[PDB]
Amino acid sequence: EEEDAGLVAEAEAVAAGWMLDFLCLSLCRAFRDGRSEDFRRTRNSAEAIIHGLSSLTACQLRTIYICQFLTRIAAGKTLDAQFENDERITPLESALMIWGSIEKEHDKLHEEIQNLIKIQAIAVCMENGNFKEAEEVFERIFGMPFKSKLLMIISQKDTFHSFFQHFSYNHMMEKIKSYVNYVLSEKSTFLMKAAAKVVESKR
Amino acid sequence: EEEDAGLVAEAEAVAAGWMLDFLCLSLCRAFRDGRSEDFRRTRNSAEAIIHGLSSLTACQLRTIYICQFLTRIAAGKTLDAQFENDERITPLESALMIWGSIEKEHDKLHEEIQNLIKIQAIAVCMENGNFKEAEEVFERIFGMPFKSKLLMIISQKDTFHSFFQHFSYNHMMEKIKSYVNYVLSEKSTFLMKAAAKVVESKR
Ligand SMILES: O=C1CC(I)=CC=N1
Ligand SMILES: O=C1CC(I)=CC=N1
Repeated sequence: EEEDAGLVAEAEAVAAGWMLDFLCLSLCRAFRDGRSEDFRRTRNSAEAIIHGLSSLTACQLRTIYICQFLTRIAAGKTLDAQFENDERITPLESALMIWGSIEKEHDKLHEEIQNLIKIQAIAVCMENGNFKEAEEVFERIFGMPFKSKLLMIISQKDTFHSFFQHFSYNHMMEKIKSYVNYVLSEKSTFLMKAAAKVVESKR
Repeated sequence: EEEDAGLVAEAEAVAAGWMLDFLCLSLCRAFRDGRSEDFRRTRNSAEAIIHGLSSLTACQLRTIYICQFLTRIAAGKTLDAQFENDERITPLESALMIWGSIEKEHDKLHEEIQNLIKIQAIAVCMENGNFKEAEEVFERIFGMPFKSKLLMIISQKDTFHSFFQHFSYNHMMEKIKSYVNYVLSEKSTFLMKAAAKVVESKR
């Protein structure tokens, strides 16, 4: 009699884990394709779904970290976004902490993305005339060896500087898109594959 | 090449329709069992999922109406909730408009629920000392024949009145729970049934 409710709660948990995996994947494809409004709406759906879940596997937790990293990278130019209890931590600094803490291989693409997020954390502060904030951000990032170049640019206050062109926001975005592309190849969820069978069935 | 994106968007739409049906059903069971926080969290999930959808069948739309009716009934004692553009419309009046407009059979249980929502729309106004609001609500509902009894109670200002005991809030709630019980028997969604196979598989 009482085990009937336990049965239902258990099925709701399996189904919610599947919805989480579907939404995490769909958030990755939206970011990769640059569908900004879709990324926003799928983030809202993943957030509500997470509040409905009580248990999580290490793979679901890792996925949640990757999606949090993507949400923060998307808000990297929005210096008004606060993702942590410490209000001084800019959105690109918050993406960088997740990136350097995810259980993933530290390959050359990983290092490249990290160094690009670092330069851009300082660059968006200089881009909005917040020269003192760029210095504060730089202190929390240095506490890579190219810090001598960054510190020299913060003091000079040169906004449209040549260094920020080579290591551009677009370059950081493109290197991150390559990573998202790679993980998706890896990922094939129960939900995506079943719905894709219904689509091929109607062809 | 371009049809590959169309394929993905189509599968995301099928998968989102399945998530909607799962969440609508789970909202119904939470209401029926009186799991209030679960109802709140599942409502938030269904809302976000709906904002991600662009097409809907008449069956999905009807389900959305039933769930909106349940959300408003849950807030029937919350006279501070505004569900429509007209701010004067109390939550129980908003549930009553959906109830009398859903494409469903108008059986004796339907009529009973409607008449119980009507009495309670006036009763929660008298319960909070808003005697003029009960009169205003009564004007928009009458503009059953028992209106002579209701109007006589509004004028007298008798809060803990005998009429409201027979046609109690608990009675309205219980008659609505019977209805929710009945529709669930009807109810088998793709998501609930697949997750329930995984649960039986682990037994
Ligand atoms: O809390 C979260 C979860 C996910 I998935 C994305 C963003 N924030
Ligand atoms: O807009 C909505 C949808 C649903 I399902 C429940 C409540 N509000």
